[PDB]
Amino acid sequence: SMHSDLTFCEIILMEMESHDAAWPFLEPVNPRLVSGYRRIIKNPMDFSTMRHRLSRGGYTSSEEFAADALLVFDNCQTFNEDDSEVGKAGHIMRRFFESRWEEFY
Ligand SMILES: C/N=C(/NC)NC1CCN(c2cc(OC)cc(OC)c2)CC1
Ligand SMILES: CCc1ccc2[nH]c(-c3cnnn3C)nc2c1
Repeated sequence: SMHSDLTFCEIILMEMESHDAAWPFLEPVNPRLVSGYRRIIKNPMDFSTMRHRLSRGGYTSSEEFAADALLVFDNCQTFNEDDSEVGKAGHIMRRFFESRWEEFY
């Protein structure tokens, strides 16, 4: 399970999931709702996958956790236009994440 040294990451993820702009990213991109996603995006990532990986010991370090957070945002900018609703949400969430992370790094 998660080492207590990563509790600060657990909190950041909780706060991201609560954010207004988090809705596109809470669960894996859903083929019932979005077509052609995995055709373009080789390594999907989302906050529920991160939450399970973190809580069950699948991140050894904060760097691995942060890499998955950035993957959420990098995938979003690969798939979505910047002026789309989901594209805008990804930019908001990247800023929010980086602001929280910078309190530690
Ligand atoms: C600004 N905050 C939120 N949520 C907290 N916005 C969302 C965004 C749009 N929306 C939505 C979008 C869909 O796309 C296929 C399908 C769908 O089926 C239920 C719902 C739900 C509301
Ligand atoms: C209402 C749930 C929902 C609907 C449509 C979505 N689209 C995306 C997304 C993420 N990254 N790219 N897209 C297009 N998440 C979504 C969540």
